Amino acid sequence: KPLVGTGMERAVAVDSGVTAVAKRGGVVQYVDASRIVIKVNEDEMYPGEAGIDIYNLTKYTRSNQNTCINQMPCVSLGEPVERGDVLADGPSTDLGELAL
Amino acid sequence: SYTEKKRIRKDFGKRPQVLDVPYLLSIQLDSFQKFIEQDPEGQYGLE
Amino acid sequence: AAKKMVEREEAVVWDILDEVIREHPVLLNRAPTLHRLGIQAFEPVLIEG
Amino acid sequence: TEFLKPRLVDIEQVSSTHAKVTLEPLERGFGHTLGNALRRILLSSMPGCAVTEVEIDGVLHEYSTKEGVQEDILEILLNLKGLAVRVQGKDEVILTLNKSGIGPVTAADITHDGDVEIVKPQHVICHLTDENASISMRIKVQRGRGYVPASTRIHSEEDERPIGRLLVDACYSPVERIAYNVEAARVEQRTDLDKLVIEMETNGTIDPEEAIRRAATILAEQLEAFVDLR
Amino acid sequence: TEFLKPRLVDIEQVSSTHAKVTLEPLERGFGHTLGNALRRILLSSMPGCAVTEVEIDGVLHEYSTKEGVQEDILEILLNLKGLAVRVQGKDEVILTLNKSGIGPVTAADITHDGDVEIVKPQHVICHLTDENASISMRIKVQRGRGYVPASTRIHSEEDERPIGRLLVDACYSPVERIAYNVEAARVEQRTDLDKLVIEMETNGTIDPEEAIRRAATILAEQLEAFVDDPILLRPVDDLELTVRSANCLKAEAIHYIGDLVQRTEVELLKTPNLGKKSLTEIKDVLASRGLSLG
Amino acid sequence: ARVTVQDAVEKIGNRFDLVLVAARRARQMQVGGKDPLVPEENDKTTVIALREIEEGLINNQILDVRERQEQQEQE
Amino acid sequence: EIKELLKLGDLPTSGQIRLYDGRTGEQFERPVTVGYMYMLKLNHLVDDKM
Amino acid sequence: NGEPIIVPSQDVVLGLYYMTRDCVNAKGEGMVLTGPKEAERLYRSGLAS
Repeated sequence: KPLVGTGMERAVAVDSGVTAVAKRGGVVQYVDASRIVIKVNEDEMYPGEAGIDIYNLTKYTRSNQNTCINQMPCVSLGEPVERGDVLADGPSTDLGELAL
Repeated sequence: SYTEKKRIRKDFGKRPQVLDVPYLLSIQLDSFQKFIEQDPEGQYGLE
Repeated sequence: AAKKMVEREEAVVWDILDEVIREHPVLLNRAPTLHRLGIQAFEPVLIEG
Repeated sequence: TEFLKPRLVDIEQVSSTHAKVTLEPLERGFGHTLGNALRRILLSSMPGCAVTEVEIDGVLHEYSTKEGVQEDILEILLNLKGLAVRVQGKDEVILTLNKSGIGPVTAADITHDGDVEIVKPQHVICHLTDENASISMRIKVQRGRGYVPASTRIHSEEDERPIGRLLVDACYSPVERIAYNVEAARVEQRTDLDKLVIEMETNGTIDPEEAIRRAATILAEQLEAFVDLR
Repeated sequence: TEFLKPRLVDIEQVSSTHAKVTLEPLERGFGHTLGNALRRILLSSMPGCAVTEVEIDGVLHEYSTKEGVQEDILEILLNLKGLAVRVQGKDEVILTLNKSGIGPVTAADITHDGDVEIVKPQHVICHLTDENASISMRIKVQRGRGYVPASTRIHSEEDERPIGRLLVDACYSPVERIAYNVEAARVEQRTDLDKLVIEMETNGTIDPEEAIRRAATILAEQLEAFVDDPILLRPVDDLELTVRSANCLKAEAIHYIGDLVQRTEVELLKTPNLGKKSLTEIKDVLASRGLSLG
Repeated sequence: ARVTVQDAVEKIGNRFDLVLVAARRARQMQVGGKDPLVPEENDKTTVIALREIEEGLINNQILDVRERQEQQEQE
Repeated sequence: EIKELLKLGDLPTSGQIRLYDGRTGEQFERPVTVGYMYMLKLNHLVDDKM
Repeated sequence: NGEPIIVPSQDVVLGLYYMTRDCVNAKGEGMVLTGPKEAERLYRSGLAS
């Protein structure tokens, strides 16, 4: 991350779709190098489902300019998240901030 | 917040923000929404 | 045999190249050649890089 | 014609990595000379041990993911490249590491041999996030000096490795930061004798008196060619 | 973990007081180490004798003027600084200079003692404009290490400074100029190794290579405090034997290749249930292990 | 003239026919195998020819009378 | 505010420290601006241009 | 024109300007030197500016 920035970095890094943002908040059941499994809170949970979201991280996919695209998970085991936080840093993001 | 409680950037701006920065890809997504979407009378796109 | 020797980059091949490069000028040019001093002859030094 | 010889008097070992070696006494202007020469030699070429090859089971290349673990094999290789170790007897040792369960696998869990001591034991290598997960590796520790990257090692070897032998860049040098300050030593009849304190920050795998001994030996054996012929 | 030693390839004598040494190859970043060490030692702490003080009679101080001489006393102090002496006996020799008449006074007219000698007797000190004019000065030399200027010498010298005395700088070290530079050299493949080219130009009283050798002697003396049947006794079941040939060879009561080496080819075919396929199965693996039998 | 050829230009007078006569002398050393009158110093034949020109052993008419006397001694 | 943060961090207020030469061990005669810029690596690499 | 093109550019120029500037009380001013080699020896030893 830049030590000198603007605060637009988090907006660019989330809005680019290159990270993995959390659709429904809750707690993190299982982290991997290629998967994040989030147990949803029962408030955001719908009355006809289980409340388990799966995020399949794209690893070492090629970009158009032959660079590297992989999603590195930035959460830990048993960490509570909310709706709209970053779960996986993209190619050149760091904890949800743009890092070129 | 939760991804912001782990590292908070020190802000040096002295003016408040009364309007947040919008969704940065509203132009493409909204234009293709108006093309692909089913509208009854306000004629847009395929209809 | 000469093709495999130059392709494998033997130390004798590098010695031959240092003998050949020696007193053999090369022309160095940068577009656009707006005047005639944008082509100039230099003697090369073989550098790693 | 009446120069005095410096004496290695004290080594204020501040922490496991920090040090403060003071040489005393030195004549006028010899402090900067010996300080900068020893600083260049100690920062450039000091022998130490580092990791060269790692072989994890079930992993074919660095750009791959393992199940159960949290970090990629590239991250595990950079974390092993950060590992400092001390090999006493031999020149090349091969270490293993087997760990199961849930929890951060550290450098303490590496099964030591007799002549290899791991200096920083809490150094984290990977993170296990599954109950039925396990990792078993074969860390190879070499000994050299300087910085030998793995691509120029492929340039500078002869044989083909088996698939699953991940190469690591080698940073053998134990010394990270060296400064020196030249104050005036207090010898009761001489108002010109200086002392040279060499504050030195290793990574734990070397001793400061041993390092300054090796550096002065390298400098003397380089000045042999000047002092002998012309 | 042993190092690379240089091969001296050049001592280019420009004159009897100017050489150009060249050492190659050295390890990467060692040319600047050795060159700056030797340059700092030769500039600052190489001992040698030089003029430090002159007591010229009839002159109060440096802003007066003696007559009959076309050079001012600033030029006399400069010319006396430029003289190159070598005292072999003592640490302090006071010379004298006396010469009258029309003509320049050289270093050959200096009233020499037995110990000191002048390497440049033709080195001009002054010129004289009057036949009746004379020169009458005492010249004090000392022994010391490196340059030390008369400004700080007289800032430190606050005693009763007598009349006629005149401070001058001390060119104690015999080297007038040393300036190395580091080129790039190349053992048979790599070119990160460097080549160090010292360009030393001393005054007289020494050779350049002698001063370089004495400088390296000073540095080495300053540093010398902290200076200093293997496979036959192995089992046989890991030699790609099949499940038939395993129980064939265990009928031969053999567990090591050390228990195969004494087994003669008569025994290999008179022991039971070793057919032609088992004979090939043991023969190709002893061939790939390099051992022979019989 | 491994650095600059202004001395050889001062010898001849004109750089263009200097290039031509140095080319003819370099061809006589490379193809013909005639002896370099200046010591070689492990050099290419072009720099040996330019060194001979700057020393002033050969010229255009000197090369012409040399090849003419070779033609007279053979034929 | 930059100078206030520099005063909090126990660093020089004018932004410039005294640097020493790496090779000769001597000192640069003026104070040199030393800090932490954010550098990027653009996609015009000599592996592709050569 | 007839002007030279091999002209020093900005760093040679900053170095030569900083070398041939002048101060008023720098270090060891008012000394009298035997020549350029002694001035180089003085600056390199550090007894003058």
